[PDB]
Amino acid sequence: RVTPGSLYKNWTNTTHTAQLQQTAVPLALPIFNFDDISKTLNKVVSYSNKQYKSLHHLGSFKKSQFNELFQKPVCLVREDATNSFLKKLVSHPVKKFIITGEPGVGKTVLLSQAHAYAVDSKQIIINISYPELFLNGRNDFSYDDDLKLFIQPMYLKKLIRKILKANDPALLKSIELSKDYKFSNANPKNASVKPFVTLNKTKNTVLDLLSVMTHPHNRGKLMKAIIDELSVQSKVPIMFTVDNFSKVLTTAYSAYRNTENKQIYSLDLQMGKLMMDIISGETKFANGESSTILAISGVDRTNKTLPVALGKIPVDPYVTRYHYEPKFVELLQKGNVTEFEVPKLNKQEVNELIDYYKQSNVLLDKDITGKKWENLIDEKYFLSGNGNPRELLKSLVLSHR
Amino acid sequence: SLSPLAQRVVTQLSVMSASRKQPKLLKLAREDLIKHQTIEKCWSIYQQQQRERRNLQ
Amino acid sequence: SRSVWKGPNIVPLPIREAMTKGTPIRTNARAATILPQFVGLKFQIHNGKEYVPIEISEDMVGHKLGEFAPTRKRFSYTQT
Amino acid sequence: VVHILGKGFKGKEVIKIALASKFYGIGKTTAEKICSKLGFYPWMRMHQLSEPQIMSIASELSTMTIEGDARAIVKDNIALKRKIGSYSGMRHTLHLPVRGQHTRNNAKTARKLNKIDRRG
Amino acid sequence: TRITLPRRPAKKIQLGKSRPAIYHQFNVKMELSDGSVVIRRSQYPKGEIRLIQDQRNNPLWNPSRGSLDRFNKRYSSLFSTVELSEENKKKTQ
RNA sequence: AUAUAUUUUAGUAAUAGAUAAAAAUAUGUACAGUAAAAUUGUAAGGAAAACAAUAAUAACUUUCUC
RNA sequence: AAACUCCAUAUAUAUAAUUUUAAUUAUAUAUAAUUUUAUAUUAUUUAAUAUAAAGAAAGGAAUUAAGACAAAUCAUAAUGAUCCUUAUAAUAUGGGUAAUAGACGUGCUAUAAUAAAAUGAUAAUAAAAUUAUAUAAAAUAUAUUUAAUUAUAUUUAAUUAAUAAUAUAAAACAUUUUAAUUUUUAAUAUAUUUUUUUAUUAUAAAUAUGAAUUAUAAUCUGAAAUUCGAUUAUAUGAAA
Ligand SMILES: Nc1nc2c(ncn2[C@@H]2O[C@H](COP(=O)(O)OP(=O)(O)O)[C@@H](O)[C@H]2O)c(=O)[nH]1
Ligand SMILES: [Mg+2]
Ligand SMILES: [Mg+2]
Ligand SMILES: [Mg+2]
Ligand SMILES: [Mg+2]
Ligand SMILES: [Mg+2]
Ligand SMILES: [Mg+2]
Ligand SMILES: [Mg+2]
Ligand SMILES: [Mg+2]
Ligand SMILES: [Mg+2]
Ligand SMILES: [Mg+2]
Ligand SMILES: [Mg+2]
Ligand SMILES: [Mg+2]
Ligand SMILES: [Mg+2]
Ligand SMILES: [Mg+2]
Ligand SMILES: [Mg+2]
Ligand SMILES: [Mg+2]
Ligand SMILES: [Mg+2]
Ligand SMILES: [Mg+2]
Repeated sequence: RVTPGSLYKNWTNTTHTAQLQQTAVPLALPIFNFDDISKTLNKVVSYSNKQYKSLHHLGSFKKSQFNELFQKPVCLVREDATNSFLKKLVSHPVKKFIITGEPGVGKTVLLSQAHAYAVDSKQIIINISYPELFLNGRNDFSYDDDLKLFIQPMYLKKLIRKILKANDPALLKSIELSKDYKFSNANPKNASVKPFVTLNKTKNTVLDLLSVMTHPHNRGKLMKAIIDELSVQSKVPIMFTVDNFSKVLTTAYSAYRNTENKQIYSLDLQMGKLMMDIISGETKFANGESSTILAISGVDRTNKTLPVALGKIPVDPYVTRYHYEPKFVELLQKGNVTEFEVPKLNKQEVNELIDYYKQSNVLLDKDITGKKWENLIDEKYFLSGNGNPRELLKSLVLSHR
Repeated sequence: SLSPLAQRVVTQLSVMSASRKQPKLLKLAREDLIKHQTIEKCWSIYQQQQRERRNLQ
Repeated sequence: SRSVWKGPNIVPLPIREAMTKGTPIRTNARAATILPQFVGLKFQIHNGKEYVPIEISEDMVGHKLGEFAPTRKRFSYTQT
Repeated sequence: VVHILGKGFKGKEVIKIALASKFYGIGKTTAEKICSKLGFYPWMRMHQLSEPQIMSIASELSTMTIEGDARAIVKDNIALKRKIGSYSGMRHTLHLPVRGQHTRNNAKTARKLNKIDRRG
Repeated sequence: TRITLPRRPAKKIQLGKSRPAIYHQFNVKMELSDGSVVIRRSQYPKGEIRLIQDQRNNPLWNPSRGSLDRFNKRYSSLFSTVELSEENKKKTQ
């Protein structure tokens, strides 16, 4: 008893997935570029078209945000938060960050900005938004024999596709291969004719490698090969990113069960192990400017692990595996992860946001009409808990109290 | 038509019955028939002798 | 004693004399666990009112004696 | 559609849960163990199963003491209880509650299905 | 009221054509309580049977010569004769 | 071992004996046989259900044998 | 009757070497209101409405008279009369008070998505009360390959208490999941909705509700758990 047009989903899903961004005012806002941050240092800025294209593919813009409020997802540049982070990324020798903060402070948004910057500066981006998919057991998996770990060839395929599409092909096909690669063919065409697909050293490309389509049991092998290729190449920078890394840290054991009925460890998987290797000084990328940018989510569980990894708490040895996994900490220490605290909004920034919202026509009538502007701003600041952006946004729009 | 109990009773009845379970008649050639007769008669004689022996004893 | 450790429940009885010579054992215990040492001994287990004659088979070995002497009468209704 | 060991299954039915629902011998833990042995990802659906996987499941079910055999064990136990002049056996025969309950009022479920031939 | 199987028309066995009921029988080996085997013709399909309770282990037939199991299993550490002697005072009865 | 085709079986049903005192075709003819009671027993079975057993072999024929 | 009374409230004073700390408290002693004042608007100096300025100022408990109902209690206890005195008095062992056709009250749990379940350790936020016929912390072991959870066992740290323990309150709020529901899944492509979209293929009246009833195994208390107790596990999964 359902039509195509009617809304059948729950609220959060509906807001994400039903395009109510359709009925919205076009806004001629400035464009996000790191080279011209001096112009737009503390102003709202729409992303470039190319950036948007890349960012959507990656999975930067998420469901629980209020990206439905505008024509397209929008951020502002911040001197204390985003700009400083970008400068650190540019300058630091290690280039290896974990974006920490309170729930709703704007970690994702920071990640999205970092991705956009990377896109601008001719870099490949391997984004893993929501590791919950590979960590929790809701897709097929298999123990590979060559690689001593469990591969996940539904998730992997999706990730490969994202990598292919998020990045431009000219940058991606500038990379020649280091080794030759045999794979099992899995086209609808040439199934009987071509039993195997072969990629040569100099002739073939990384783009071509990505476009390969194998059976599930070779997909993990393909992924491994791709990563190796990217590590080897020194022509283009590789930005690796993992958002909701908190889940990964806490969920040490996956929901998958091996032959004997017991839970599989995250490092015994392909994806989680690979990710950990990337984080640590192990799969070292040949080029400079090649970063790993991790991000915590307030959604996920909290425990002693991440604080212990960083310069926060001394290592209590007696706390349990559930609330403190030491292997993960050790791995984090190995690859010198310098954490980045996202600061809460200043008064001026809050005011600027409120002004933008007013321009876009999100503010309620009781806020605008018959009220001093400065007083309103002060109230908004108070209700957000002194500049938590999400909370502020909620007070503005989702209050109706 | 019939219950499961009725079916099982019918099956049981069939086990005992000669309906479609029995082979063809044992036909013999005349020479074979004679051979059979000689086998049986000799056997019968032997049995009689044994009975007499035991009886005598 | 129900729990496997500490078990099983034991009571003093005239067992050996019954074993020697078939003299039924009038139990008023009802909470003594039956043992393998008395299968094929005649027991006369109390019912509240009247002692109940039972010959202990090998299926009874785990159970209590009072489980085989049903105290209440089988219920009925006078349809008036 | 997807038949396995005689019991029919609708598609999109999560395998372990479906197994628990249908087969008499198994609950939650047993179904999970079976899935682990066979190597299905948890929350895999019944429609996703290939034919060899189905056969392997069927084999696993056959190896386990389930369905009619499991039911029979329970029946045998109650028959044994009845055989000895036991209180529990007597209760089973008379269709009253067995587990030291009250029956001045509310003993309707027991009356309905405390038989010697229990399950159906 | 009376439960029956209602008869069909009977098949006419002609005089002389009546054949004796030779039922299908297998030669079945019965091993008794002890190792004494005996062959007997039997209608059930089982070439070999071994018996537990026979005349060859019953006291009546030779005067001159699993609840319990469960109990034994779960009261094994205690080892339960000496125990009988300990728990058998014949004063009270 | 497995697939298709062509067949074959499974409709599972009583009498197996010229049946002989349970019940059923009550008139013909041919062939054959003997009932009942009472008594002694035997799982439920009891005065009363079913089944078993309960007069005599002289002479004769055939067979085996001392 | 009201009032004095108690609890709770506001204020003041006292005391507490601010390690028995919670001073944001506890407890003795006061004071405080059955609130006051003024402007108007209706009805006759007052009384209800409204407005204003002054205040922390707004509840609950106990107390339920006379009579009546020959209301309830001789099973809290006692006493009158009357009856029993080897029994209607006294002690032990077991059984019963838990029986089950129908019926009647009180409750509890349910019949799923403005509602159920997993999870949430720099442990979100309470109060009141108990612990020398005790309260039992941490930690080890088993159920259970990690560990947590829950349940037992092991063994008693601390305190007989503003000091330690019962005891990290729970809803809340947040992520995840949820059949009925082809209102979803997964194979392909697809892309500026990517924890997602579109296209084409295949996905065909009690559940992944409920927890009655029963089977087996363990554990707890006790000397003892059969009639007849309480947990945990693996199955069972009515009715609604
Ligand atoms: N920094 C920043 N954050 C914003 C802006 N606009 C909205 N946000 C909010 O940033 C939030 C993302 O915070 P995040 O740290 O991902 O929350 P978490 O997932 O709970 O950790 C969203 O909820 C947005 O509402 C902006 O212009 N800048
Ligand atoms: Mg986040
Ligand atoms: Mg089931
Ligand atoms: Mg203090
Ligand atoms: Mg008063
Ligand atoms: Mg009065
Ligand atoms: Mg009175
Ligand atoms: Mg009266
Ligand atoms: Mg009196
Ligand atoms: Mg009285
Ligand atoms: Mg008295
Ligand atoms: Mg007396
Ligand atoms: Mg009562
Ligand atoms: Mg519900
Ligand atoms: Mg809490
Ligand atoms: Mg403890
Ligand atoms: Mg305390
Ligand atoms: Mg349920
Ligand atoms: Mg129903």
